[PDB]
Amino acid sequence: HWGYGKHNGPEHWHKDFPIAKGERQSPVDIDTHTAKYDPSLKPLSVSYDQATSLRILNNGHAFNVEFDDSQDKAVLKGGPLDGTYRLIQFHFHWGSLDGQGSEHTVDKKKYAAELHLVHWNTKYGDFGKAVQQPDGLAVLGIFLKVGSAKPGLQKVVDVLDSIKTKGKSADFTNFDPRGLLPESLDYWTYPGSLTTPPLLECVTWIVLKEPISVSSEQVLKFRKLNFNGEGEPEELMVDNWRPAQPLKNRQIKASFK
Ligand SMILES: O=C(O)c1cccnc1
Ligand SMILES: [Zn+2]
Repeated sequence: HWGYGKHNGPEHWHKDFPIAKGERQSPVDIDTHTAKYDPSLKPLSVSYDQATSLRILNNGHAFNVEFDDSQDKAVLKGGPLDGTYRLIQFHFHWGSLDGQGSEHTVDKKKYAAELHLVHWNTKYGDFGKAVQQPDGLAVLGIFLKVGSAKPGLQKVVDVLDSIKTKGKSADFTNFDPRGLLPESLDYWTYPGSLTTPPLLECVTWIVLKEPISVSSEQVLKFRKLNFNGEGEPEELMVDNWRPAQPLKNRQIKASFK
């Protein structure tokens, strides 16, 4: 099945998921000079104060920190969105080296990693229904560069040794996702897709302009994870990013000049 290797990587995904070659695939290169400022875009509203994290899981492709999404506890609103989008999980994509790892690029620049906070439109009732809708999801993407440590990330880093291999999960309560956010909520936005199979075209992407800095030690611990299950041959979980896809008939809008 699909993955990030030579024989099952992103260039192969279209054979099982034909939408891989669709009209609104993600990620994309964000050309900052051709994005258009849209003064009518509203400020993002990130309401994470009541977030209830549950657990952290290694799913063989990344690790997800999952949240209780059965009430409006951690929601994204405003910006380009109509309605209320609930946080269900966040995860990262990262590289084998600091010069790569992000999915979106900025003027072709790759960051060391990229955080995805995945939210779904409450009007569709559950995540499964939402991914079937063109406005079903809102993913907040945040770039990571290597520099100073991010204190709010360290609790994630420290639990990774308990979910080294595919299928392992651990309790991960009381984690505050606000500790992963940059100062500025200035953003780019465009319509796109999940960046892993099933690659469904259901996402309003909101990519923050300002990266967060993480330490080399922090991203090194991401790179010690494994794609494989326990007792299978060890393959480090690195370079779990899909490269930029054609923009096609889309315009990236910016909340800022
Ligand atoms: O690509 C993603 O972020 C994704 C794919 C499937 C399910 N949830 C998220
Ligand atoms: Zn992702």
